[PDB]
Formats: sequence, C-alpha cells, structure tokens
Amino acid sequence: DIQMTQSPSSLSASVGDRVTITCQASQDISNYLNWYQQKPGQAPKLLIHDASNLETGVPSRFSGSGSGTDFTFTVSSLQAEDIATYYCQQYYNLPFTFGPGTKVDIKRTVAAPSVFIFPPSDEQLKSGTASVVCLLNNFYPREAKVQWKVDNALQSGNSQESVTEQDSKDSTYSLSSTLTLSKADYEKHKVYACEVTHQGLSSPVTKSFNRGE
Amino acid sequence: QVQLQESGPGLVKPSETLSLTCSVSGGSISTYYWSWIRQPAGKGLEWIGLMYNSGSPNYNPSLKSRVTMSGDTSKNQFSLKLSSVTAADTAVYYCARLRYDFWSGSKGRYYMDVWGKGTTVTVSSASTKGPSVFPLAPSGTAALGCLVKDYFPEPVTVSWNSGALTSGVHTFPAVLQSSGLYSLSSVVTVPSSSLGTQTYICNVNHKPSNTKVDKKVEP
Amino acid sequence: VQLQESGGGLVQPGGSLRLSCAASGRTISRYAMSWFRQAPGKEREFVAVARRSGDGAFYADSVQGRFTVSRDDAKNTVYLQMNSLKPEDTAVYYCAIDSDTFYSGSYDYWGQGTQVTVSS
Amino acid sequence: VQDVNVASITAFKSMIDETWDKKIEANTCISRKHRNIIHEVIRDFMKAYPKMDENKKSPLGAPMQWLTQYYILKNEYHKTMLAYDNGSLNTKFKTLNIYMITNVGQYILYIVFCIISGKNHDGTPYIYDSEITSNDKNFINERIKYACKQILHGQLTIALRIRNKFMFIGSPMYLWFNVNGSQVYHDIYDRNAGFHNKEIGRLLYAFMYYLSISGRFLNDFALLKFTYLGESWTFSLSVPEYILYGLGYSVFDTIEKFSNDAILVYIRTNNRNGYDYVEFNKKGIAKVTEDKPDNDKRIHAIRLINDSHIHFGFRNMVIIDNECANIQSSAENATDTGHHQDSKIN
Repeated sequence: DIQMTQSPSSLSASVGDRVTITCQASQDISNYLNWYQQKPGQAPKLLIHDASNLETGVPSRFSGSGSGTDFTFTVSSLQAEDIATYYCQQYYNLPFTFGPGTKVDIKRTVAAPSVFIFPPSDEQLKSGTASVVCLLNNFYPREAKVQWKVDNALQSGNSQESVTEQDSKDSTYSLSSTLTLSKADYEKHKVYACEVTHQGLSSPVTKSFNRGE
Repeated sequence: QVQLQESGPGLVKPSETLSLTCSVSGGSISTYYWSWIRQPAGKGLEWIGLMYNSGSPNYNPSLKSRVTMSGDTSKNQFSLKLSSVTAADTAVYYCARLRYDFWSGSKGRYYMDVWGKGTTVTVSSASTKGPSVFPLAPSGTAALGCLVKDYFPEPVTVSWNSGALTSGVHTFPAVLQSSGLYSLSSVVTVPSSSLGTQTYICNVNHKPSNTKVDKKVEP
Repeated sequence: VQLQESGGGLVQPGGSLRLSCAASGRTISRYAMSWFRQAPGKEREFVAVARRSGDGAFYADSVQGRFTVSRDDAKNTVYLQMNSLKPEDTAVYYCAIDSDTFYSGSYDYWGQGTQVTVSS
Repeated sequence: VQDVNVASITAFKSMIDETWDKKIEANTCISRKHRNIIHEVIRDFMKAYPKMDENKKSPLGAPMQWLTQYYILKNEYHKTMLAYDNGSLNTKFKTLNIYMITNVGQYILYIVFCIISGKNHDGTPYIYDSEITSNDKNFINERIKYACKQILHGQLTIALRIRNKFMFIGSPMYLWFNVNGSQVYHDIYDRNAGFHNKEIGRLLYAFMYYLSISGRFLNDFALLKFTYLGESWTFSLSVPEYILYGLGYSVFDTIEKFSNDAILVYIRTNNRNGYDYVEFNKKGIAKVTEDKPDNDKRIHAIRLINDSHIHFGFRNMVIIDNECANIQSSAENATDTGHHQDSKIN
C-alpha cells in the first residue's frame, strides 16, 4: 500500500511561534490527503481535507498545502490548547493509510514541581502490601528525577512512575512515583522519604513521613 | 446531528472473535459511508475497513481474511467482527462517518469527520478483575487522591464529587505491574482551608468487571 | 572543576548588565547551565537555563522577556544579559552545572556568585 | 423578439386551479402531466431571455440572466406569467410560504414562482443586481449554493410536516453553478434527522443521492453530455427520469455520446402501459427525430447499458411510476420487470 512519513516525529514550540509539519507519500496521491488533530484522550479530529481545505469551524491559524507526494501543515500562531498529535492520511488508494504522526508540544517558562508524599492507607495494609505515592504537581520542563530513601537507604527496582499528558491550559506536566512494598518490609522501617530534583529547583526537595507518627 | 458510540466486550481470549457494535443517532446508516479505525496504545492509526450505504464492505488487505462488517437497518447499527485475534489486536477501536465527495474527479474523496468516543479491547487469556480503591489522605494548597490498584483490563474512569470537582484533577495513566494487573492514581489539589469544610469523594468505575466504587478521602 | 563569575554591580532602575561564568577543568558543551539568584533573606530562585546547543533556553516568569541566557562552548563560558532591570532583581546571581545530561537538575557544581544591586 | 410559450402558462394556470384544493396526503405525488408542465414552465422561462447582455456579463460565467432581478423583470415569459388572468396566480402566490403549504396547488405554485422570480424562500433574491459583474467567486458561489440547497431543503421541511413521501420539484441545472452536489447531500441530511425517515421525501432523496455520487463534469469518464441553452451536464450511469425532470433537461436537447455503449432514450408512453424509446449506439450527437409528445405522455429518461449503480437503469425506477404509492427510490426496492410492455421506435 501507499506509505506515509511525517517529519519531525515531535517538536516543541512556544505560544505564538509558526509551526510547520511535513507529510510525504510513497507515490503520487494528487491532493487526496487529510490532516487530523488528536488531543490527548480524544479521538482524531479532522482539520483539513483535500490537502488544503479547512473543515467547518477550524481556526484560521491552521493551514495546509501540497499536491503530489510532499505536503505541508502549518500552524501560523501556535496556541497552548493545540498540544496534540497531528496525523496525515491518504485516500488516493485503498487501503486508507495514516502517517506515523507528529507530536506538537508547548514550550513555556520553567515551573518547579510541588512535591507531595502519601503514606499507605490503613485499609491496604490488611492486604499484605504497602503503596507509598509521591506526587510532582504542575511542572515544566518534563525532565525530573525521583529517588526513594527508606531509613536513608536509596531504593531501586521497586517503584513505578507515570506522567500525565501536557496540560492544554498552563502547559505543565505531572508525575507520580509509586513505591510498592510488602507489609513485612514496610514495618521494618520508620522514615519514608521522596527526593525530587528538577532544573527549576536549586537544591533537591525532600518530602518524608514517619510510619505511625 | 450524526453521533457515533462504540460498544463491545473489553476482553477477548486469543484466537477467539472480537465483536464490536457502533450505534448511530441523528441519521440513518443507509445515508452515509462508515469506517472502523483502531489505534494501539501509544501507536498510530490503522484503517480497518469501510462500509458503503448499501452495506457493501471493503476491508484492509492486511486483515482481509479475519474481518467481517455488516449493517443492521432495524437497529441503526453496524458491527465489526475480527476472528483469530492475537495481542496485535489489543487497541482502542473507533467507528467513524466517512463523508464522501464525487464532484472533483471520478476518484472519490473520503473524509472521516465524525468519530465515536472509541472502545478499548484487550486480547488476553486472563480474567477480568475489579480494582481496589485506597485513599491518598492529605497531611495554602493541599493534595489528596485515590489509589486504583490491581485491576484488569483497561480502562478505568475516575471522577471527583460526581463531576462537581474538575479543576486541578490529575488522573495518571495506568501502569502495568509485574503481576499483570493495572494500577493508577488520581489526585487533586484543593485549598488548605477546605479539608474540614468540603467533602471529597472519588468515583472509580471499571466496566469490564461491573465495579463502581465511591471512596471518601478524609484527613 | 570551578565556575568563576563576574559582571555584577550597581545600576540605576531600568539599566542593563551582562553576567559571565567561565568554567575550568570540564567542558560545558555537554551539560546544561542554569542561573540562580538569592535576595537577602530569601531562597535561591531559578532565573534561566541554557541547555545544549539546539535544546533551547528556558526562563522564569519574573525574568521572561527581560533576560537572555547564551553560551560559548568554544570558550566554556555562559552569559546572562539582563535588561530593564528593576529593584526586585537585586540579588546574588549564581551559575550552576546540571551534572545530568538528561536535564533532571543535578546541580552539583556551583559558582561563587556575583552581586547585582539595582537602586537609585 | 423574445420567444414566449404562452401555452405552458395556460397549462400551468389550469394545473393550479385543478390542484389548489387537493390535500397532500402521505403518498401524494405530482402526476406526469403536471411534472411535464412544471418541466416546461422552467425551460420556457429560461429561453425567453437565454443570454446575458454583453455590457452586463458575469466574469465568473454564472448564468446571471436567470438569477438576478435585472434580467428576470424584463423576461417576457416571467412578465406574461405573473400577469396572466388578471394576475390571479400572482395573487395566490403572495399568500403562500413554506410553513403554511398543505395542498398540491400551493406546493407547486410557491416553489415554481420562486424559481422563475429568482427569490429564495426567505424573500431574498438569488443574486443582487449589483453582483451581476462581480468577480468574487467564493461569495457568488455561496449565494448560488444557498439558493440551490434551499429549494430542496424547503421541500423537505414541507415533507416532514405533512409526512409526505413523493412530492418533488428539482433545482434546475443552472442553479448548480460551482455547487458541490456531494456537499448539498451531506449539508442537508447531517442537519435534520427527520429527513432520513423512510417515508419522507423519497424522490427528493433519490434526486440528491444520485447527484452526490455523480458529479456534473466527469471529464474523461463522461459517457453522455446534455446541453440546453449553454448549460451542460455529464453522466456515466443511467439517467433516471427524476434526474432529467429535476435538473430540467429534455431528451430533445443536445445529447452527445462519448462511447459505443447502447442507450435507450424513453420519450413517451404507449397505450399498453409501457414506454416507447429510441436506441443509440455510435459516438456523437444523438438526435431524437420523433415528434415531441404532449404533457400527458412525454418522458425524459435514459437507460445505459455498460459492460466494462446498475439499478439506476432498472425499468421501474428509471421511469417514475404513475401510481404514486409504487414509486421506487432506492436499490432495495428496485425492480426491472415489465419490459414486454415497452416498444422500440427505430
């Protein structure tokens, strides 16, 4: 079938910047190309049909052009709500085929994360497992480091992380780190700490608690 | 007002048949063309097949033997059946309206402009398991949440105060633990003066197991 | 590895300054460089970061549009152009190396800091 | 100097009187005699002032002579029509609107008089006189698209309130200037679920569905080409009667073939409940030399035989059934029976 490529695979731009995405077809497809915008957690939204014709209601900052094999999608003034993955798709031959997609991220000012720690709820201990949750709330850039220390002992291989998609309003990220422990190993220690580093933090931020206290 | 909604079992054993249904409102299925599109977690979009207004289906040659698409005019629905499924079929499945255009060449122009919300289907031999909800108790701005642990398969819907509390909510994407059970946490930041004045309840919902849990978070 | 800074001083409100930070013993081209400042009786707050060439520069809300951070990898020196200075900018400005190339903010090595004073 | 066919005006006036009190029931449809009258009124309206004046032309090529008040008011057929019989038809027309129509005479008179007066259902003209020489392609296209769409949408509003199934008057071919039929199809049906009902506006659906899958200009894929007063249209399938009647084309116009495919050109009814047709095979101009039938018997339909959507040529849908309740409008109920009742003329 006809294969689609998109460049770049991802990009970061500030609000107001001019962003341009390229889409290439493995063969001539004339202008039989669509452009979709898939915001996080939603279905793809069709923005442009026939390479250059906007759908009804699409903001004028979106535009597209191209005919043949190479195609261009441009956002004239990037907005914070435009964080999404943009796909191109051909309908010149069956089967319909999509491109790999381009991730458009928003660049904003640095915001340090707000760190919170949560001890295991009393109900969970009755199951033989203990989950210690550390929260990093509303920060930018995305890069951050989380280290677990129980009785000042660095942990490894017993925690899992999860990051939300970029927010469509303040353009921030949120990260969680879940330290999963058995009840046996949980009771052998007292202080449970979560150390967080981020480029907006001059010194590592630590949030800890004492088991029971 | 064309609107689509997918429906079907969220779990299918390997080599068995996936069955999905797309319910159409605001118009007859005999009026437009339709299509099925699926997207695995974190990957791109794959066009499965289309169906004309006459019910005649056209499938993707990659799946050209495993797929069957048919329409039900009496119920205003159309179905998707996928046989001999493997892990490669675990994805979010969408049905869409395929608007057509034949006034710029004999080669038809086709656009998927009206999409459904999508349904998640997981191909696995494991059984469905309901989640365990635990509160993340707080200790200017405070943070609290719920811990949705040990469930299978995806997804889980979490709301706060039956939809009243929306701003400041972060429901993290689920993680797959070494036990094969998913786990997620949903947090929310509130003013510190409201921990004793306002009541906060998280509404966890797990369709594959018919599990609805309302957990009260309190200091 | 040592970070020597210079360029501070006294300025009228609305003036401009250019800070510099040279590095010794290590090449800054592979690491990101951040600028911090500390007013008397306050914590050390973030100002600007200059990641590797091509990875962009990021700023804080209080300094966005007024300060510009740049780097000279050949001379192992980073700069902080400070325009439209206001008395709230009076602090001791430090420069730090992010020891992590993955930009997690492992600020191990710091500079001695230079004094910036904005008053009439 | 203008060619004014007064006979169609008299036949139209008689048709309104005979139908002014006929209530529109669930299956009520416009008879063949009345359709041929409506078909002739619109075609005679265009031939009265067929071309624009050289000093007041549209640079876009839009047929402003049938869309603007400047040309319609001096159209001698329009002038004779609105003044016929002490202007009685104009008196009846001024009392009608889309939301009060209940009888056949009201339905026919309002829709046709709006077309031959260049007026939308909201009273606004199709094109303002100041826009005759307009160069704004997109703006003019929107106005023509609105007029063409609203003629069909307005009748669907009537069909939904009355719950009628087969009342149908088409948009003439000149009102499709740069209009996308596929767009008109989706625009109307995406916006009113009631029009999708299986018992509501079936001939309106069959007219719009056909035009949604076959464009006006098929270029290299065109097998037939109709032309009347400079207005051209191409086809690659069979052309059902509701298409030629709706667009306003006649089998006695300029029919051009671009292939060696055989076509059956139905022209009239016969005494055996059948249809007389003329067959053409070669490329070139297909001229029907037969006499033009009267309004009671005239037929405009073409069945295409291609051996390289076939239901469009089935006998019982390519020709509108005289029994209103037995009119076929889809491939599901498409039948091809009764060919022994027809007759070839060649």
